[PDB]
Amino acid sequence: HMDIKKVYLKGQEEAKGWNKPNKIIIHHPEYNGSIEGLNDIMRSMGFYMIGYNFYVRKDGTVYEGRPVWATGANCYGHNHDSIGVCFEGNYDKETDMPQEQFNAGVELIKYLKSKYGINEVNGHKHYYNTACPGQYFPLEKMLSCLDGQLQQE
Ligand SMILES: N[C@@H](CCC(=O)O)C(=O)O
Ligand code: NA
Ligand SMILES: [Zn+2]
Repeated sequence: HMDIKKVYLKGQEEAKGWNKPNKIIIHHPEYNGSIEGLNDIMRSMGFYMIGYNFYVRKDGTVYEGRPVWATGANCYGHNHDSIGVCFEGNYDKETDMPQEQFNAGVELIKYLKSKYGINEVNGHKHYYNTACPGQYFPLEKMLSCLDGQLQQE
């Protein structure tokens, strides 16, 4: 399977709780930089570690964040039923997702759909009063790549 990079995240020793995911929730953080930076930023605002389970970089590199076995902090009301996938950038201002990042996102979500037997994938905005993952995020195109069987519909 694809390379999922494993790095030490301050706070990951405090992972606890439970999660039975039946959905994948797509996010942006309005942030460019390393997963370590994002982890440290979220630890400054009441998270023990990064709220997201995976981070997909502009160059298509994928990092493991919060363990999926642990209680999540990616979406209010969905901490025990979801996988949070974050895409590097600010897609409320950035008009163009690099194709390397888009393809890595589809690869990761297909792999997770396979491992967890998950149907439902959508933007944060589907589940909560937010613009996340941003007005310019190619969300319908990405969901199109994930539902190939729809071409025979
Ligand atoms: N510190 C908790 C979140 C608590 C909260 O958001 O109120 C966590 O990182 O899982
Ligand atoms: Na880690
Ligand atoms: Zn979000």
